[PDB]
Amino acid sequence: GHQQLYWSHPRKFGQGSRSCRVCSNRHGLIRKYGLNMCRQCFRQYAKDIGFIKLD
Amino acid sequence: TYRGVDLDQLLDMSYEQLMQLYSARQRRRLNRGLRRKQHSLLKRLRKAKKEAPPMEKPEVVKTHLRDMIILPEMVGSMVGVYNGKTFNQVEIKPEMIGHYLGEFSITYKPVKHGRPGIGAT
Amino acid sequence: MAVQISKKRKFVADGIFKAELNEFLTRELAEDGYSGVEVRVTPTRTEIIILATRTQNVLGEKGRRIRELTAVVQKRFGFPEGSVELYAEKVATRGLCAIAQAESLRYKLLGGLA
Amino acid sequence: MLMPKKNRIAIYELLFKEGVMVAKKDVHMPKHPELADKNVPNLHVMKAMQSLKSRGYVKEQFAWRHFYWYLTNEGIQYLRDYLHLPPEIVPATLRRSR
Amino acid sequence: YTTPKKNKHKRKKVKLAVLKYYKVDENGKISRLRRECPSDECGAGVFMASHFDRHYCGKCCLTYCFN
Amino acid sequence: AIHRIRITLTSRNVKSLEKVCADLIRGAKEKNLKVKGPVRMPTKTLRITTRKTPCGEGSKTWDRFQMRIHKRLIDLHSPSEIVKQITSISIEPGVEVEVTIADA
RNA sequence: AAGGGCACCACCAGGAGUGGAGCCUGCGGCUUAAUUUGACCAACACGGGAAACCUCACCCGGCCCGGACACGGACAGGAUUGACAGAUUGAUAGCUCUUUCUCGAUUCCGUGGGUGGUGGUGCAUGGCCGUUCUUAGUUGGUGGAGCGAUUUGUCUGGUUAAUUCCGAUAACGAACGAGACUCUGGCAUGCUAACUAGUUACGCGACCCCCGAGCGGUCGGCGUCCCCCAACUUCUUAGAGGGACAAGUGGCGUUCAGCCACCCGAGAUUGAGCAAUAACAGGUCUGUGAUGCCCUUAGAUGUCCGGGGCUGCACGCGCGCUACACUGACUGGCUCAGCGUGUGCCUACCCUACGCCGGCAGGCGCGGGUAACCCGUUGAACCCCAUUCGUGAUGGGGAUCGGGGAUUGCAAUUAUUCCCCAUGAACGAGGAAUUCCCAGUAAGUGCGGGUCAUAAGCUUGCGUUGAUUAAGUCCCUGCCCUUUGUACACACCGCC
Ligand SMILES: [Mg+2]
Ligand SMILES: [Mg+2]
Repeated sequence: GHQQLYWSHPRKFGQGSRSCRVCSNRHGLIRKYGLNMCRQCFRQYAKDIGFIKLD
Repeated sequence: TYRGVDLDQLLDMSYEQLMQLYSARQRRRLNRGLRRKQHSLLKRLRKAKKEAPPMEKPEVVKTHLRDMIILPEMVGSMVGVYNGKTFNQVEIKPEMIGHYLGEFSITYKPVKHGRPGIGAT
Repeated sequence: MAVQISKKRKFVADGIFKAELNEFLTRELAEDGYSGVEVRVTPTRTEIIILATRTQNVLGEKGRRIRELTAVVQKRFGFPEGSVELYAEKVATRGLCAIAQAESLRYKLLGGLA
Repeated sequence: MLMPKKNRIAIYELLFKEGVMVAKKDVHMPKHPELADKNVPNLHVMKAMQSLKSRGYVKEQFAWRHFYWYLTNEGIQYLRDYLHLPPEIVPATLRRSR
Repeated sequence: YTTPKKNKHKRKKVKLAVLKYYKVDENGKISRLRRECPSDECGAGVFMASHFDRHYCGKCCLTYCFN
Repeated sequence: AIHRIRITLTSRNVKSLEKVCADLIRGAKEKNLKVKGPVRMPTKTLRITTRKTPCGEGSKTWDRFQMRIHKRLIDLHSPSEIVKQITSISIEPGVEVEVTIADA
């Protein structure tokens, strides 16, 4: 359809409004500290950001 | 009699003072702006009622929006409410005012319990 | 103040930038013997230092490819213009870089070697 | 792609004025961040660059959620004779201060 | 599948010939037989529609209805 | 000018912060400014707990991560002006610095 | 089968329970157009899976191409695109139709060829992670033996949590794991520093005694980093260090490796993280622009939009919460925490002091806080002290259900949540069975974070109160090492 209904449904909040900043996944997001990264992607890159294991 | 006043007074009961006769949820609904879809549906029912023959019920009008709250000016219309599969035509009784349209087109049929299968050993 | 975010969010954003830049350099400099990324940030400007083996390969004709990557990192993260510089550094003892050796092994396997 | 000329030339000259261009993967983005005044949707520029890659005038690199198109040497003369330009004006990456 | 409705017929355009909806007479006298869209975004170059009960501007999308 | 400034340093490791907090104040004493004592703020520990598995099947083992952010406050105060005196920051990568004044 | 050692995912002695009742939640089954699906110690409050839309992958319908590139037709005398009205549509989808305007080379058609897919395949795979197995075990070289598969090394014994070490020794020299290591808690009146942490002293004050004290008592009242206009770091923070080693004494011990008791000491075993070889057709292609092969790709298994469902109930099961009360409930008063969060690239959405309105849920204006600067000295619960209740399904219990009032959102119905007044159901300690646990431990008790536009019965942590029992054993359930039997080797869930 035209622009009046193609993206008409609001996504200004809710689970569909948020996606992973790496793989654009819509499940298991980590919004803490504005990380905005998927759980799998965070485990993949936590050494790179700097979250290292201590205990 | 919705709140002690008759239906005739409800027909000319404007929205601003009608919210003091609805419940809290309906009053909050009407306090927020009704979108263009609801206004279009209201115009459609008005058109159907005015074009309806005298002493005879109007024609059926269909809709997906079942979150519409019932207004007194829609009494007597033939409205077909979607249930997820088909449109269910339903009367607007003079007792249905504070109730949403979705309550009168069930989204499931009631279960007829049969013999249990392999489970629950 | 209000314009600047909290320190925790700032460190998180720095880590995000580091990881994203590392991923971009990995996917872009895979055939150029990429080793790793080192960034030096100052309030004046930022300095990004790439560790790689073939500096002459990552650098295009008269530094064409290094200019291309500098423009890419300028555009994507929205730095102030001229506040980022890209240095390509030749690594020491490239046999000690597991990234470079793994990429070389992948290159060998893609070549058809057993 | 049904996108018009008036933004096609704009995207093309942005792509030629500097050797690269960066586009986030979001087909529903109302506006591409740079070239702000032209009011060009992001899907149009994404598919224009896809067509250019298909014809081989640009090569594409993909990070997490971004494209990193690199204009190639076959992209020089195509943009030149599409924009009707003499071979003296170069992208910034090609010639600097020389 | 087995869609209960038949496949929806997509519109095919009328394949209009040369426009020629304007005429001059006795060795040249302009006769606008189509309505003018007066807005700036329409301009004075384009003409309006000639519907049986209204006029429509292709660009300005205004509707002048005559009763 | 009469200037009294504040210098804050923060990073993720303690060795770099300590060596900066040492050499900077030593340079200040060699450059004869009196220095307000270094204030080590309480550490911000950023904890993230995440299931190790990417699927959910397993023994419910949670992976926990940390990020120790240490920040130090040093105030450089001189009877005369400061900024024209000291300009060299001498800052290695990995540590952040913000230079403010008493008014700021 | 024997011998030795070991474990509260085993037992003993106990504690708390579960299973008995209600409710929440997840599986199966039933029903459904659809109740998307995986997973069956090592699945069943798991997929960080607390779904109104989105999520969505399921169903009922409607659009768009977001089908590149190439070839050939098509066309500026129009390839083709948008759209007002009416009908039509759930729809103000020009989606289709009547009807004409308008964009102009970007498209259209067909042929190949893309491409995409939460489509399939974890029994094709990468990666991840779980389990074997957190037990202490594992391997190379050289040498010895055996025709060889293999064996010694890698052990009689003693010791340890530990093939941990001492000791013998056809072995020698190694290597991983364990250990070692990092964080954590416990002592540092030792050092450094402190207006974004305090203390002490002093000066203003304010109130009581003022009989009379007066350098009397209290102040989280104001001040002395306002720059000359006090000192100090114990309390707080975080760095550098120290500190504990079976070190000292007695005993046991081949007096070796070690073991028991005790003084001094803060501490004589703080909890974690990492964690070998080999393996599972263990789980994930529904995390990925990780991905092979197959399927679809224009009436779409793409994508978007509307709605419904994922909650649906004769029933079984799992984890939980609430309780069955007087060691209690209610009412009032008094009184102490610690993790840790707080305004955002897309992305709109923060923590909130204080003042006013309302009975409450909430609303109305002034601010603070991007943070040891404000919430906050986080005035928490439990508990403590007083009132009432009185052994009753009772003032325990609040399930079910009626009405009304607010919050968030586009939308609250299949009730989002909250508040008020109504009803008070089972339940009176729970069969056979069964879970977890040795000191700040179980358990009682609240508080943060995750999910959150709105939200916790879940989870991760934090703090408060705070124990009984035990310092053993192999009885069950298992594990390691040695010997032994084997007709097993997909390895006793075997073979026959
Ligand atoms: Mg009562
Ligand atoms: Mg025999």
